[PDB]
Amino acid sequence: PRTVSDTKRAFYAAHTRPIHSIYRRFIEELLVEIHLLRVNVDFRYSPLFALGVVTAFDQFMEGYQPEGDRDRIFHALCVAEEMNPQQLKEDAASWQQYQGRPLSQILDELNSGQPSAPLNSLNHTGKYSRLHAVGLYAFLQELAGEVTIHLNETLDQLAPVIPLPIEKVKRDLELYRSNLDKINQA
Ligand SMILES: [Hg+2]
Repeated sequence: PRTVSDTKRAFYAAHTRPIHSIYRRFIEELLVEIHLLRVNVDFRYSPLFALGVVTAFDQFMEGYQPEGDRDRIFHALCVAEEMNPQQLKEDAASWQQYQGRPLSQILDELNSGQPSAPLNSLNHTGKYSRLHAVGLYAFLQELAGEVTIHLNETLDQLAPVIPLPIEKVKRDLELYRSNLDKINQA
């Protein structure tokens, strides 16, 4: 039964190389965030969570040098959170099968009640995190037809179909996109 302090300690003990100030707050924030999730007893890991973490990390770590340490940092962060970085990476990778598929097909699979894995992750209940929203956003970007042009319209199509809390998703992705647009234009 670990603590935020214990987690920060495990991360810094595993990765004793310098981390630049530009990147260090994002990493600390993500350490705390995942910690708080993973000790909620209703949180249940799934590939949607994996895709979210990989996506958010990859986005804020763009440009990081020395680039070789990006993987050491990912490893240290996973082990600090009592996760297996190989499992998170496999799970993220498992979504690649849907590249180029149309939204109609995905909705058909979800409405059948027997969606393939990891798409079935969208049904599974448990404590919701903004990282689930990030994961969902990464998955939708893979589909044919630029479905995130009108992201909220796409999310309204999913609302009757999946128990993921779509109003929370819509707001989390508005904040995610706002934050990234600011960071990118500074
Ligand atoms: Hg990780």
